[PDB]
Amino acid sequence: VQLVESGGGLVQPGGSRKLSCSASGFAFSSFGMHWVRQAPEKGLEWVAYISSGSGTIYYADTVKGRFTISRDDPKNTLFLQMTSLRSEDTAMYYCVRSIYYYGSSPFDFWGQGTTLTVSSSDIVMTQATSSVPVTPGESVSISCRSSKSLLHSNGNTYLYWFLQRPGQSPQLLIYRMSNLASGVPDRFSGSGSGTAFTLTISRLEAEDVGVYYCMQHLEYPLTFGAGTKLEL
Amino acid sequence: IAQARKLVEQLKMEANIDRIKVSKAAADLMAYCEAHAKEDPLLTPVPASENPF
Amino acid sequence: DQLRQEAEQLKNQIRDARKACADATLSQITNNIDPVGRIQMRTRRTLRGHLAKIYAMHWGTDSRLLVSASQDGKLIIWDSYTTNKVHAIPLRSSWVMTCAYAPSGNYVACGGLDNICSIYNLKTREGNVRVSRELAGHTGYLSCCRFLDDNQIVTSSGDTTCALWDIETGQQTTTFTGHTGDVMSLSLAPDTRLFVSGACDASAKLWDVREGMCRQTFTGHESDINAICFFPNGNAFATGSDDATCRLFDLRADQELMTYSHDNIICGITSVSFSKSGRLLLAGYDDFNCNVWDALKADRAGVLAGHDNRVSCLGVTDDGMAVATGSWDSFLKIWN
Amino acid sequence: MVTAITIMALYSIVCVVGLFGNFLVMYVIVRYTKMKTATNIYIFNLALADALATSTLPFQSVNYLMGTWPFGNILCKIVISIDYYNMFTSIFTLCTMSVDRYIAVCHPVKALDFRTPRNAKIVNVCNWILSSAIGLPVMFMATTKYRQGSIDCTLTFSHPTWYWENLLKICVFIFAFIMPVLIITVCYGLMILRLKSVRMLSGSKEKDRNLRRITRMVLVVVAVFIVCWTPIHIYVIIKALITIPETTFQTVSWHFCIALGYTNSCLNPVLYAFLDENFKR
Amino acid sequence: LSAEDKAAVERSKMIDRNLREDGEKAAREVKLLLLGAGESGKSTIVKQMKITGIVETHFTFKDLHFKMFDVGGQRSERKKWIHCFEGVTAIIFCVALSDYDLVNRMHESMKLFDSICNNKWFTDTSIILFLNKKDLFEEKIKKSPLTICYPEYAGSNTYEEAAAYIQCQFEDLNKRKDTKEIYTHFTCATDTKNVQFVFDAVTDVIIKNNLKDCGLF
Ligand SMILES: CCC(=O)N(c1ccccc1)[C@@]1(C(=O)OC)CCN(CCc2ccccc2)C[C@H]1C
Repeated sequence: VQLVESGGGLVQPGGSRKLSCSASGFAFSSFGMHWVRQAPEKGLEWVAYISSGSGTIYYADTVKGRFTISRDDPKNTLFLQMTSLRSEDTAMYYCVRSIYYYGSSPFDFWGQGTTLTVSSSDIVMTQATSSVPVTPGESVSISCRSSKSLLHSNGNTYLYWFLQRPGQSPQLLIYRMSNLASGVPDRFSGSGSGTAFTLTISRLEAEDVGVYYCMQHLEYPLTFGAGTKLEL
Repeated sequence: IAQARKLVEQLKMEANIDRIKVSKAAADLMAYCEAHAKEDPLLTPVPASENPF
Repeated sequence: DQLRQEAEQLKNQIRDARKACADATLSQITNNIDPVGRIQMRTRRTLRGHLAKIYAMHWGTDSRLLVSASQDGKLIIWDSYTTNKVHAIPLRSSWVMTCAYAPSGNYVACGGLDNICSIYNLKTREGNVRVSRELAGHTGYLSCCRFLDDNQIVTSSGDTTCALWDIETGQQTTTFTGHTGDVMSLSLAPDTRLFVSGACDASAKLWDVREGMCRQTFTGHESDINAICFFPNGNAFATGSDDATCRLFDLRADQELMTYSHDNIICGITSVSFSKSGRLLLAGYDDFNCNVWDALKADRAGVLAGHDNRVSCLGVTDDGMAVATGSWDSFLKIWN
Repeated sequence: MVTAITIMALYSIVCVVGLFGNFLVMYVIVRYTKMKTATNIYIFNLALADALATSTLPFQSVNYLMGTWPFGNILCKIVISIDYYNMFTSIFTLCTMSVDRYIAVCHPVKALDFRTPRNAKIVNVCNWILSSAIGLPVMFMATTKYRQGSIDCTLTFSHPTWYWENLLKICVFIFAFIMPVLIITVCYGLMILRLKSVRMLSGSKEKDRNLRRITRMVLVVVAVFIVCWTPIHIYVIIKALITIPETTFQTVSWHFCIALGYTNSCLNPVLYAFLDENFKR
Repeated sequence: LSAEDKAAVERSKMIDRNLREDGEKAAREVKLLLLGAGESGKSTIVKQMKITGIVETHFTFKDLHFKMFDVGGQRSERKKWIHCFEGVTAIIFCVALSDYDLVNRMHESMKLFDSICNNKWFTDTSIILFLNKKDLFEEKIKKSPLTICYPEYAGSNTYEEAAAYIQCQFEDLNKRKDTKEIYTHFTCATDTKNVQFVFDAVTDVIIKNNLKDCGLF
């Protein structure tokens, strides 16, 4: 599985630029693709999303009209045609993958990201402790409170937990608040209920340093959290 | 031939089975079937609040 | 050939030993229990995605997802609560007469007139269902292959042979050869150590997945046994034949306990399954409708008549919450 | 004298028998057949068009009886647009079924690609919009005019009328009687010419009986179309070309010819549904 | 309602559209069923066309896609899988005419034809009966009389008579001479007209199916 993006660089404000995410290693035509950006020293942020077959497209409230998103299934490429850039769009843009059926793990594989720089009613997740220290072997308990009860009527409480190690892209840890992601060690375990969630780590090990974001997938636009960082 | 001999050995090995009287076996069949009459959503229909279909 | 003289006396000794153990009948014992009354089960879902005639189905241990095979070359994986199709696996040979669902859920299987029931990978990278293995080695159409665990699977083909496979290896670690007619059904015990299988000689057997020796052998039908299903306790199993007669057998007494036959039923059975408790005996007939036999008093409780063609498959969820029937009508009802 | 009540009775009885027929056919299709074949979609569409067409006879009958249009101005446009739209779409689905059978019998290897339920619905909506191309203008040019001592709902055209009012009649005569008669008789003649040389209907006596019954059915449906639609078209052509003196006979003949035009929409279920072989089940 | 299940419903509808699209491609194809007794010329007719349980053989002639299922590789009970091939377009039947004097195998082929002609599934399914090995029948008809397999033969022992006798003995085995047809063709290795004959028979069967569909028949 691979998701590489290209089209980054310095752009004057008000200009335009096209970002291309070229997938290679999976059935691109069956996955709904996302675009997630991250300011230089801020958390993640959702941008756009196309479904399988391009039959459904959503944008955020800051890029509606300015940005337009499109996919090329025969060429395995995902485009984000950006127009009328501002000094706030300076951020690394990630190409995210997401397939939706019963028992799926969306947001599983994240791309690498560009480095775009531009010179000069929703649900709000809240992670209070923005940075806490931690030593190996100790147990950590990250919390994430939502502004709306995520537990749906069908039983699935849509709440995802991501981990962005320093120098890499955020990977999926927990999806729907209870399910471990494939390739994730059994140390992680999500808990909680509606409007009150927690990510407990038992027998912590190295390579767990980074920021932990909590995305809600109850309704668009999807919102991330501030992100709790673990210091050694 | 080996077919008839193998059949005879199989019938012999099928003879040394400790049979259970049909009375006790039928009583056990009725005992397992009665103890689980509550955990059977097909015997007595359940209300639409706990029925997922 | 004087060895056959041993076979006749052996059969008489077998028939006499079980005759001495036939003190009473299951009808006399259950003559003092209240009946189940009329069991009216109406359709809750209709899964319309197949174009040809549906030939098999199997529920998942989650009792929500169910696979289904049909002659149009598709193996769809439904989501029964919402009728959604989770997958649609196109087969390399559209003549598929059986399908299974692994207990965990990471695989399915399906075979047919190609002598191969192939394991498909569900939970994988690349987001597409991919054939894990193609288990070849039989010499006749595959009528049923069921999953012991994620790594083993037992089959039963039209060459009068059942075989235990190893998926990661692809070789029959154990072959059960005792039948005289071709095998037409199969059912694993709850503990997955023994299993019974119909045939076309009106004789169902009882094997061991570890030893491979035919433990017992049951008979009493007049035609080919089409279906089979273990009692939820693991000490009995019903059958279905072309003589329009189901009959509950018994692994302890080594003989049949009762027989479920009706005078106005002349078509053969194609499918048999019990309930969660073990009181109902859902049986699918060629009369286009599935009957419901009270499995202790042998009186017809209800009728499931909602299909426009021969009912070829039948399964009850692992929690007993629903009963799925699949007919040649190409539709896959789900009763409750 | 008092022929008006008899004419209204004729209109009402043909309306009710046609409505009952079409609604029975629609019920059987939506209930039993489930509408999964192209012919079933065509028959359902024809029954719907015929029902919506013949449902306008109550309005015309009470208008001819009471000599007024008390249904207002919106109902006038709706009724007249429904009438024209529905005549056109019913005739077009008749020609569509005829061409469907012609392609099915004379071009089998090419009918394997065009005779699909999706293509059936595609041609259905194509016929609906093509007939809307005429049902919309007549909706736009329909008003409630005021006569000397009565009120009426008719159409209005611009000046000169000698080149605009006869345009509608010429278009109706060409695109709803000449083209349809020609196309259905050509397709059905070619279909029978091909069916005369298939081994399934030429060898034995029973097979010749089947060929004879198929030919009889085709001849009956074409003859019903021609007998039901030709009188009113020739009548309106003569009335537009010759100013026949209006008498007690002209009115009753005109209304009987209109009833003979609507009894085809009333009778189409008998020819296409009630004597359809896979429908008698 | 339908928070993340909207995309699940969309994926279900997408693969449902894919199912509908793949079901129209398999409806414009003509499926046959190549039967025949053992040692027949059925392995040569597959080569006369354009070309381990059953072996499908896909080929196309005059913009018509044929699928021919050879089921001879299953020496099991035909009673238990012969309903899978219900709704097949036609049944090709290879019968070696040069086997009337070998071993009573012609009577075996005759009873096989009677069983898979009066079957409860192939009542309306037409049969395209082929007669392979016509050249060997020519060479062996002058010396080996027809009285071996048919002692009741009342006629000359010539080709034009004995071959027609076999044709009518095979064609006189269906008790439904009004509903189903039996297209006979004394095939050989000559001019490869077998594909044209199969195309003609299949075209007649397709016309009959279309007639049944449009409600005329
Ligand atoms: C040549 C066809 C034709 O023309 N017809 C017609 C249409 C279908 C069947 C038979 C005849 C009409 C005809 O007779 O016109 C001469 C029929 C009458 N409607 C009048 C519509 C109306 C009138 C009063 C009140 C409400 C609605 C016009 C044509 C459609």
